[PDB]
Amino acid sequence: PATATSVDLRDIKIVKKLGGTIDDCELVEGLVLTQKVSNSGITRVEKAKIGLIQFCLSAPKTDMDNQIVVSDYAQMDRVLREERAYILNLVKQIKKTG
Amino acid sequence: GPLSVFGDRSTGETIRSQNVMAAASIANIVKSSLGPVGLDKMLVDDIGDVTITNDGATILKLLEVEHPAAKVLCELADLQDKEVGDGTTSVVIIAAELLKNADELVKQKIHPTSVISGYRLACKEAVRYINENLIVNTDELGRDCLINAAKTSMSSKIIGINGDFFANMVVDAVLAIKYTDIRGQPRYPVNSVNILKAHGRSQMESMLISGYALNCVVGSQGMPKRIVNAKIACLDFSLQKTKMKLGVQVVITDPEKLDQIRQRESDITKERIQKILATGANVILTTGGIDDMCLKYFVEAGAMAVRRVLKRDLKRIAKASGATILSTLANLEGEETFEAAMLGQAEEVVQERICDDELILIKNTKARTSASIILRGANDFMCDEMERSLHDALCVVKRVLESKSVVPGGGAVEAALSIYLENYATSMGSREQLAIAEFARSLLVIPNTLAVNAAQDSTDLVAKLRAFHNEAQVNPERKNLKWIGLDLSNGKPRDNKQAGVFEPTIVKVKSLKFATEAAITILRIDDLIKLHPESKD
Amino acid sequence: HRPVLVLSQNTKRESGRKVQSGNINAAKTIADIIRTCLGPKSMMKMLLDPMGGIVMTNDGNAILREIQVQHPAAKSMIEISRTQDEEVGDGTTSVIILAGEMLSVAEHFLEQQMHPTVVISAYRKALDDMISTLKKISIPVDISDSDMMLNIINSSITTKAISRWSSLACNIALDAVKMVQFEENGRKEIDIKKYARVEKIPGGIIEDSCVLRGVMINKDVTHPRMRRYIKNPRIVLLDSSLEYKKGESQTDIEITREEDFTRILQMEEEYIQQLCEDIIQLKPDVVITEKGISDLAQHYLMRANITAIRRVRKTDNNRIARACGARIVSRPEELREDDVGTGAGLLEIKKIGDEYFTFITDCKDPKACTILLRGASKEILSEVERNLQDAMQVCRNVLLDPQLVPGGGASEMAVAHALTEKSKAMTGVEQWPYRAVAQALEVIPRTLIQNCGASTIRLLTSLRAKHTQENCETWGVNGETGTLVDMKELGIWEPLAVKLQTYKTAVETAVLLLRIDDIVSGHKKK
Amino acid sequence: PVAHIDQFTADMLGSAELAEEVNLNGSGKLLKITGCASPGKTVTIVVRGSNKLVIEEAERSIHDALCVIRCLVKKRALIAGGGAPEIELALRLTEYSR
Ligand SMILES: Nc1ncnc2c1ncn2[C@@H]1O[C@H](COP(=O)(O)OP(=O)(O)O)[C@@H](O)[C@H]1O
Ligand SMILES: Nc1ncnc2c1ncn2[C@@H]1O[C@H](COP(=O)(O)OP(=O)(O)O)[C@@H](O)[C@H]1O
Ligand SMILES: [Mg+2]
Repeated sequence: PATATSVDLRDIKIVKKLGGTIDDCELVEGLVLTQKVSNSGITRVEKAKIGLIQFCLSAPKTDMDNQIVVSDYAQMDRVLREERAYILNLVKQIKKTG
Repeated sequence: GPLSVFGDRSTGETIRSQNVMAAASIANIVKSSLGPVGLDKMLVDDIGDVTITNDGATILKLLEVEHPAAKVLCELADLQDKEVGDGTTSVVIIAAELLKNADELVKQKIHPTSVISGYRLACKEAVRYINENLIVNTDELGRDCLINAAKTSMSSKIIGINGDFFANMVVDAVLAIKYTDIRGQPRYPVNSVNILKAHGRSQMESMLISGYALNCVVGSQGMPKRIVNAKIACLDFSLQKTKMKLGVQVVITDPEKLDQIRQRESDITKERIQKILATGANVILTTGGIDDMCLKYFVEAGAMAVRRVLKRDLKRIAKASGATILSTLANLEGEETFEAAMLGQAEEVVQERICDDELILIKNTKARTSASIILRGANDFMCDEMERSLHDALCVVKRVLESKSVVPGGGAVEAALSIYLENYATSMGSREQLAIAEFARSLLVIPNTLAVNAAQDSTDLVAKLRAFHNEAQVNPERKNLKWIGLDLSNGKPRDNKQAGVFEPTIVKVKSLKFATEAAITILRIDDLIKLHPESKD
Repeated sequence: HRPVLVLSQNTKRESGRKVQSGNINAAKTIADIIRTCLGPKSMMKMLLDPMGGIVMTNDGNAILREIQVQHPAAKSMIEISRTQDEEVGDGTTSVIILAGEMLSVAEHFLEQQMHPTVVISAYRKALDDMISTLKKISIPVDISDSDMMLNIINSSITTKAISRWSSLACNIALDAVKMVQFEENGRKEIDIKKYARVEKIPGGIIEDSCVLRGVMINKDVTHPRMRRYIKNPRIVLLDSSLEYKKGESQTDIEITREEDFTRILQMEEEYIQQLCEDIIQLKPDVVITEKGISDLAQHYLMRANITAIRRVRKTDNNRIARACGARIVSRPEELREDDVGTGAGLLEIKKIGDEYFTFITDCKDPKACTILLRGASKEILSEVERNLQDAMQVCRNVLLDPQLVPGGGASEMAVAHALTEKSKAMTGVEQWPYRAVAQALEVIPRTLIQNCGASTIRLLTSLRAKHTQENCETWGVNGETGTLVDMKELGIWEPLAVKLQTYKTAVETAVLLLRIDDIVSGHKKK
Repeated sequence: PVAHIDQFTADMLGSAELAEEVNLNGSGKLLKITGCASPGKTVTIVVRGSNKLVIEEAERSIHDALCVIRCLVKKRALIAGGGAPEIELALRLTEYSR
């Protein structure tokens, strides 16, 4: 206040959840998400650092049509083991950030 | 001239009288299934399925409704299962009688906002009075509080025997799944108890399996169905042939390299099955699929392999046996390591006979000592009733162990609140005192329904019930008459402290909060507009 | 057209005395259907199926499964007989008559302004006293004796249609359970449904029916050059195919040279010969698989003198794996010496009525057998198959619980006098419904004299006087003649697991149907 | 918003004193981030209820309450309510009509 004469109500998200009474309403200033946690073995972390990732942590694929040619006995081993080494470099890039 | 809407409009006291008859149409159904003298019903579908139940949530969920005031009371019973779990015939009768007595007030030209504000002064005072007039926590009674609170929930159902067979199995099940949390929270997750059904012997042969009871078969009939000192390997990936993905195709240019690729689909598959079996693992649980080629490696090595188990059942086994739920290969660019130190443990994995089916049991799990209950009934209609009655009994002991506070059941709470709120309405009552006075008469329908279903005296037993509760509030001579209830087998007021009729505190606190809040929304339908159904345009 | 402002549309509501006394008449109606199918003087009941078949039987379970009822309490009594059929063998018709009689005396107390919870609380106290009475009048059985086990199974098939061939059907059902009694680890199990297959062939006489020491299937040899009579074969069981199929991938071969297309057609023949060379390293005689066998695999097994069967079922492969002691493998290059079915006896491809049957019999110690039924037609062979299933399960209950109860009315009268003497110390409002449970047990000796045409007044007065003394206590009703003969001289004995399951299910059927005071019908679901 | 894994650094991360999945007793569970360094001009309101019809009315009543304070930012002036300015508009315009 005392700097602007306009206010957008789209900066106030309203989450509707069934349960309890109207006295159980909360004014948490942080982020409230309705999605689930996969995997849900932890579900709690203090001093957390949150990062928004728009990259897809999956198998390597391009916008163009991409195919894998397998014409050898040991070439099937070079497909599965290199896909595990691809995403491991993505997880260790995420883990070493903090 | 008038409104040109294509639907239907009804104003005045027409909808104000229709919402009360819509709420009384639901309450008159479930009034015959309340208390130890309550009786079950039959729910027959159009396809021929018969459901015999007496719980207030299972009846109103399967019953079709049309009125908008009827869907409020039906969804009110669904909220009682998640919040409390046994409090789901008593909320519907109170919330409908809250509208019946408020309809008599608005016919006296009393404004409904004074009835809404009058109900909030009586609902908040009822929670204030019940939290200052409790007897004792779970330290004095000990284990007698958990058994007597369990038998009160079973009295309205098919497992209400005179003995303590079903009562001791529920207390021993919740006490074996004590899962601690941070900041000193001894949580009791009652959803981890696998409740199974089997049409077998009588109800006195219900086994209390200390461990877990998996509802699956072994599959191949060449595996040992009993493994002593077993090591459970919990994993979630399909043990089938190595099928390439969509982005990978096999384009061969040499005919000599054809058969080496065809054998590679089974060699990579059997390479995983030999490194998970050489570490001493005897029991393998899989949520995916184990095809007929991979079943040979368990028959040859003498191991048990269970395929197509549920994902909700694998988490209850791996947490109770110390196993790690593994989905793929891992541990820092390793080829095949499997982290063999993280295998589960079990004393005995034995497939017993469950009357012409196969059922796998795990004994004590060596890590957490969980519990699972296998129910035994006459037919499938009793087994569906025994499952619903046991699940409501597990929710009673959960709230007592979490919130160490119990209230006397059998109409003892509703008798004390019927007289305290009449004195509360006289002190600070100027114009909203008539709504607080009708809040006390609406709460009296819970001991009134116990006298109707028992075919006892109605206007004399409840009149003798509130005679003891009136002397406990106006005569401070330590009369200790706050625990006076009803003996429906005899027809006289009894003391619920010595009789062992105990109910949790939040089975009546959350019941009075949900029924008062539901009565406010149905009290504001003075105008109602119903549009025509838009189906064929 | 304005809609009608209703609530709970197109459904019914019914409460009060029309539901409490309405479920009793639905239970009395089913008990009057199979009332003429309890004693040894019973008659068959011809039924008609919606598929076009005919079920001519007198067993209480097979009759109620062919009846489609619309009453909701009538659907509960059909599931009671299905529970008694899976737990024990000959525990069917007795529960439906007893649950109808326990509800017949329960309708009397509902008219006396008594609450239904008082009758159920008296039924549960009476149920706990019927279990303790049967355990006092029981008798230990020597399961090692052969002639003692023949008298138990003969008592269960005297009611059924195989009582005429009682000397043959008792030896078949006794040898069927004792062969499939397999114990690998420290757990005894008897599987008489997955391993004791009862196959029926139309033709011949019933006196030539016998339990084979091994298995049999309706399968011919794959090639006429293969042998149809091997003395001591080495049977190897397979699970995968002996053909060349497409892999589980997107395999595609680009053929640019001239020698490439002829090489792939030669590599398909060398792949079949590689897996055919891996199965002849153990020198077998009979190769049995579940999938197809190509003609290239039939050629290599022909000159190696190997008889191959093509499309044996998966349930038949699990049954022959217990008889010959073989291992069902699914990889021809992973065969071992333990996976070979040694110890198998004579193998012969016989023909019974213009159709070949593969016989694998004369085994040393088989853990699975096949009962060969031969009769007039498929109508009466379904009766003997349903009676042998009631004859093998009553032998399974003795091998797991060797205690006998004196049947033929002596079991019900020994407890009805025990409930009468114990009711003298009740002194309450539950005393009179406690007496009605002892009177409801009288319907089992009532049925044995109503089927043979004897008097129900002069006999029940003398039978009730025989149980006044504590010495004899085992006098029942002889259904053959119609007089009172002691069951120690006749030989009619029922197992403990049959009589305990009969009383536990008939009481809890009355427990469920007495707490029903409302019925809602007319709603839909998903 | 991090799109590529090569630009995923510690400067594009957030901060949270507690990021946990609050296991509710009603309709499932949600996330709740409590506390963050340099909080923005956003907030989240969690609305409860006993029925699904009360939450829809409580959502509209909260929006009718936030819009009242929204009018005070644009015009910092208020009048007496409860039929107060309608009488003054009825008496002053009657004298204006004369
Ligand atoms: N032994 C008893 N004596 C008197 N009243 C009892 C006894 N046992 C149970 N009740 C009453 O029966 C009622 C059963 O309520 P119930 O239908 O289980 O509620 P919900 O539908 O919420 O589970 C309780 O309110 C309790 O007061
Ligand atoms: N020779 C006999 N004398 C007297 N009673 C007999 C004789 N044979 C059979 N019974 C009686 O006939 C009854 C037949 O019961 P059954 O219908 O076979 O039961 P289930 O339906 O469980 O198989 C038995 O309870 C037995 O007491
Ligand atoms: Mg019989």
